[PDB]
Amino acid sequence: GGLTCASAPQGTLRILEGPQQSLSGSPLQPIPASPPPQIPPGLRPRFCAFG
Amino acid sequence: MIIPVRCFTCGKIVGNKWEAYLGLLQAEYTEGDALDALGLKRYCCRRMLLAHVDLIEKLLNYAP
Ligand SMILES: [Zn+2]
Repeated sequence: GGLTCASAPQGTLRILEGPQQSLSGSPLQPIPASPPPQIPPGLRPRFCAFG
Repeated sequence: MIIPVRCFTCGKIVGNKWEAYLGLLQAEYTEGDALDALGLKRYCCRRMLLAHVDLIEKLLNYAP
């Protein structure tokens, strides 16, 4: 009436919960790159010679 | 701290164009047009007002 060893298991199942990968879009930056410093339009000379 | 009285390199007196400069900037004028309308021709004078930091207004805020 006691507990005895039974037949060895024939296989093992290991369960884990996993989600999946999306598409590669690689959206690097809101406003991207190093935007260049640049000329103010027209500007004009702010200096003249004497005479 | 407070506006220099005379431009350092030349000596031109710029200590009376501080309030006029502030008034022309409140009216919508660029710093270039503003410095022109004040008579600051050579850039040695223009740097004297363009790059002035008025720290007398921040010291004049702690108790007497
Ligand atoms: Zn000067």
